[PDB]
Amino acid sequence: FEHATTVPNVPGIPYKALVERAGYAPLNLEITVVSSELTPSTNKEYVTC
Amino acid sequence: FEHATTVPNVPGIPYKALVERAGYAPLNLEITVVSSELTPSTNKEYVTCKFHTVIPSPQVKCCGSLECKASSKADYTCRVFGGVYPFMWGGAQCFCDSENTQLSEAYVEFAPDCTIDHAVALKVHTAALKVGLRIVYGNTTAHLDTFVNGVTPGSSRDLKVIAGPISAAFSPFDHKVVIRKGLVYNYDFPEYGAMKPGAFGDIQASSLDATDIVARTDIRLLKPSVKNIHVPYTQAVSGYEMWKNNSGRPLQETAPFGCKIEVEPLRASNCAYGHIPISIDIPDAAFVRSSESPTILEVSCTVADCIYSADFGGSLTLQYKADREGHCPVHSHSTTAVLKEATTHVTATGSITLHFSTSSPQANFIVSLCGKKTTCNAECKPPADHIIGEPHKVDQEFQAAVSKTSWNWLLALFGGASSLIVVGLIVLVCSSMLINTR
Amino acid sequence: SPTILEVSCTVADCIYSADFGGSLTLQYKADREGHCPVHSHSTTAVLKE
Ligand SMILES: *[C@@H]1O[C@H](CO)[C@@H](O)[C@H](O)[C@H]1NC(C)=O
Repeated sequence: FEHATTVPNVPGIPYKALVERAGYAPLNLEITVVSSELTPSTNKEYVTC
Repeated sequence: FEHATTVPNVPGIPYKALVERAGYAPLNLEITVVSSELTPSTNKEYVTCKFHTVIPSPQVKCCGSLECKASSKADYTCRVFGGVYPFMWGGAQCFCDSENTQLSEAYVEFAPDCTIDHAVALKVHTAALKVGLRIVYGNTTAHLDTFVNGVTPGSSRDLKVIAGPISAAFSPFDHKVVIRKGLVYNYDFPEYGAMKPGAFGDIQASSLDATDIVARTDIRLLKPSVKNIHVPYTQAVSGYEMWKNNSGRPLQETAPFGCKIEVEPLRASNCAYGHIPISIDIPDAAFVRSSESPTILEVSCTVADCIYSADFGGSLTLQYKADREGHCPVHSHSTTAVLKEATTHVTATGSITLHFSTSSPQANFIVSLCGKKTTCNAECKPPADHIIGEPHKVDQEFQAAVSKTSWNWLLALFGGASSLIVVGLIVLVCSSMLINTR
Repeated sequence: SPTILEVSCTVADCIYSADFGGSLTLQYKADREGHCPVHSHSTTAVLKE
């Protein structure tokens, strides 16, 4: 079942929802962002000291 | 007690009814069509296969005449040639220089492999339906094999079941049928003797071992123009092979109503079409008096998560406070929703769950529990899955198939139009009375 | 899935904060014993369980 929702980007804070397919029982679904990783592409120019 | 009802002809899909007999308690009764056989009466017209077209050894008579008589062989073609001079391995075969005579003969016969690779032509008359019925009443099962003509009783002797005529006679077979190796085709074959070369039915016989074989394969015996002894013959192709190359698809793949065709008596099996009126003379011993059935003092139906679907998508709970522990028949009194369970157990108090399948968007049917009737009310959601592997247990109505919200909207708009009409006519009535008074 | 014949929520000592502050009790009657998804259908209040 394709279910689309929106979660916050806060680490922790479980986001809870029900997926409710018609013929079947409501099903719990929570998504938690355990960690996040902004990794930019870095190009090395030089080293100084 | 006699009970007359109408069941669908679909295989499976139990039809459930509640026989109510005065003071003899409600009796559950479900009928399942476990099998169906549409068996027409078939008359064998002929058999056919490839022909062998055997050419006998030529006869030569030199300085003489060699006219030939008629023969009873299948498509016997004989022709006399008067200018021959045959040559075997060893030179000339007779003395006479130019007045020789060769007899060319050519007749067809059944191929050696026609014991399997052959086709049978049948004329098919009207077909009679025979259904296997699993009928359970009370706590007793019964398996019957009933003709659906309308007068023949069932196979079982303890209960009498009479299945009335089908609403619409189907008969998937046309008047002419060809069976080839278990495959059934609706082909318009020629009659016995009204045959044409090249088409299906070049060679015909009553049986494969029959000596009365008739054929009209177009054999032309040409004149021998070579040194060696030869019978130059030309012929049309086998109509069996031509028909086999373009036979199309058999009726095992093109039959309507999901029929499933066999060949040994040539019956169509499990054809879901029409309705069977059925009357059952239930024995009096099956019924029990209403004193021995538990009485439901009060019942309440609460139904949640209803889905109108082919499967049993709805579930309703009956809360009850009866007076004695015992078994009740549970029934749904609508033609749109059907209960899965037909008999439940009843404690002094409690609740029982029941699965039902419906086609209406609204679950506004009446459920009976030892004859005590309650009304359920909910809104049944459309199913999410689109395709299911089992057929629908119920048919689709018009009043049921329109939801209560949509019924409210259409009735509100129609009543608004009618109300403006009524107000207009009332204002004309009042104005006309005022102006004729004045 | 079990079906709920009757449900009613009474909530005591609610307090709007980051912590799960507030206790709502569902009094329920259901025919079959089992396990059940529970959910809050508001984007403002989220359940712990
Ligand atoms: C059929 O037999 C069962 C056996 O469990 C019994 O409970 C039930 O009452 C019987 N039905 C009738 C109609 O007597």
